Amino acid sequence: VTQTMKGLDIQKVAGTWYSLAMAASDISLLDAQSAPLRVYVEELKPTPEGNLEILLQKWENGECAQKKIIAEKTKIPAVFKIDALNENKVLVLDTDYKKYLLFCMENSAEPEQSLACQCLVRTPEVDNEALEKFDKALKALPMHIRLAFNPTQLEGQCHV
Ligand SMILES: [Cl-]
Ligand SMILES: [N+]
Ligand SMILES: [N+]
Ligand SMILES: [N+]
Ligand SMILES: [N+]
Ligand SMILES: [N+]
Ligand SMILES: [N+]
Ligand SMILES: [N+]
Ligand SMILES: [N+]
Ligand code: NA
Repeated sequence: VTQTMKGLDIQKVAGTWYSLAMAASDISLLDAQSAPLRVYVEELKPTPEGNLEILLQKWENGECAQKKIIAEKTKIPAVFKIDALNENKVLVLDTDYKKYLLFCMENSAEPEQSLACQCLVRTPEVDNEALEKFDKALKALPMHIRLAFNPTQLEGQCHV
């Protein structure tokens, strides 16, 4: 049920990103700042072997904490394997490289109980084109929670 970006060129995604919007299949995955998938991307770091480090922040004990997820390449440039956040896959749905990137995380063993997707932007501003693409990509996905952040939140501590 999940699109992939064909021919993703990972080298072109390196840098800071901001989580502009996120949505999940289960409310509890994103409900409250403590939710397990309430993670805010800070940076994408493609590696020399073509794997991807995903640097995130999350609230922990009243502080914005860092978490690094190692995502390992597969035969499809846009799909990476992980072992974090109870997930086992990262899918890059679409990117223009220069402005936005859409991705989802899930666990193959139960996507309906694990799907979370994000709209990332390079600059901490609302990009309505990117949000339109995100919402279109998600149109037929079974999301039950959706959040979209404003520039103050993007400049805040862990999106507050
Ligand atoms: Cl957690
Ligand atoms: N490239
Ligand atoms: N759910
Ligand atoms: N919250
Ligand atoms: N990959
Ligand atoms: N996992
Ligand atoms: N697109
Ligand atoms: N591009
Ligand atoms: N926009
Ligand atoms: Na980087």
